[PDB]
Amino acid sequence: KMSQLERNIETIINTFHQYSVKLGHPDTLNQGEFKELVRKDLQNFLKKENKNEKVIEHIMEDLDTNADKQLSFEEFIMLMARLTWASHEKMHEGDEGPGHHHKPGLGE
Amino acid sequence: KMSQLERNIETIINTFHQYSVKLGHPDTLNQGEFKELVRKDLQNFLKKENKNEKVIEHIMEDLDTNADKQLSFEEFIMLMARLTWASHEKMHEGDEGPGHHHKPGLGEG
Amino acid sequence: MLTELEKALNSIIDVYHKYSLIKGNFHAVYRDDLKKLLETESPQYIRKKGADVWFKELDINTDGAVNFQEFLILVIKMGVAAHKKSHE
Amino acid sequence: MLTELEKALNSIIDVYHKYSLIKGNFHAVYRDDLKKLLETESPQYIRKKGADVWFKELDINTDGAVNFQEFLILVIKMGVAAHKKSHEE
Ligand SMILES: [Ca+2]
Ligand SMILES: [Ca+2]
Ligand SMILES: [Ca+2]
Ligand SMILES: [Ca+2]
Ligand SMILES: [Mn+2]
Ligand SMILES: [Mn+2]
Ligand code: NA
Ligand code: NA
Ligand code: NA
Ligand code: NA
Repeated sequence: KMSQLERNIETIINTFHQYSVKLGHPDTLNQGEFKELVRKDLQNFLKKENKNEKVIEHIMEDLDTNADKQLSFEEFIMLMARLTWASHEKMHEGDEGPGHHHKPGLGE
Repeated sequence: KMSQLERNIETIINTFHQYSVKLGHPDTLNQGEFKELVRKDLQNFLKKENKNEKVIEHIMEDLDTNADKQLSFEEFIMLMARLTWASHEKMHEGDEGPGHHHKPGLGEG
Repeated sequence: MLTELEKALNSIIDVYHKYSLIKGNFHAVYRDDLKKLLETESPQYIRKKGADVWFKELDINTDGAVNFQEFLILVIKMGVAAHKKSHE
Repeated sequence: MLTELEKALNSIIDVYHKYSLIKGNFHAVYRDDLKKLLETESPQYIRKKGADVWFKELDINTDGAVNFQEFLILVIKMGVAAHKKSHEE
């Protein structure tokens, strides 16, 4: 079984984990690993942000709630929620109606 | 005796109320009153959207969660939260750091 | 072409709309719609809390529906709980 | 010049940063910071929920702090609560 939503969440978890498990604490990302995840797995959603390393660094500093220079999964999932939000907003940018329709989302 | 936050919330409530009491149900906004509030009290935050009567109509339809063609205060305050978020987002638009700094917000201000 | 991670996030948007487009407001999941969502999309340890309890928790502005932003609260909470349980 | 309403919304941003810029992450209000926020910014009928209770409700991703979007949950709830009480005499 496993629902669409559960599969989706597993993807998020497994994508994080593949980077986090490599070095140091196995369930946190360091700055280079975060930059790598963003460069590879968010190459479309964060295309323009990827062009500026300082922007990406500021994004990480923002998510790093406990300020220990690492990203936990709890800190990271806020980024996922923000991009999901931004993609849906893009789907409705300049929406005039009537009824419900989605334009292309982020990275499209 | 009121805190800064309490005052800001009072401002949202009293601005909503000034329009909701005019016609129909005294505690909901119809489309006419909603358009008036947006064109007047959000003339800067929603300057681009105020050009378009259709866009303002769609915003209200989106906010109208119980689908009765009017906006309760509960429905309305989501627009307030969205614009507050959007203003803060704009203050951080293209932020490279270092440290924490705000640029001007929505409607440049 | 979007990445697997990106497609998951867009699929999360699709999940919401399977329930929000049933009736009324297109970005409103009403209490009965949330029950359907939870029974269908969420694991037992999430449904265990109860549909009515989840609705009370998610309906932040108490307007009788879960909009998309409120739905993302549930996604965040499920994500954290699932990561916690794949840890053991 | 921004309207009174627009100024109210930017002032809500200002209120958050009075507590978030105390220490640590610039968009993180920690448990002690929130207790300070609640005691200074909210009425007793909000504070009576309990500072620890509010924190658990607002910390959606359970990362130990309230960020700006989590803070807006509190703002919304305060707004709805306030509008409700101003309809009661
Ligand atoms: Ca951290
Ligand atoms: Ca309504
Ligand atoms: Ca709601
Ligand atoms: Ca948090
Ligand atoms: Mn939609
Ligand atoms: Mn800020
Ligand atoms: Na690691
Ligand atoms: Na009215
Ligand atoms: Na609906
Ligand atoms: Na802080």
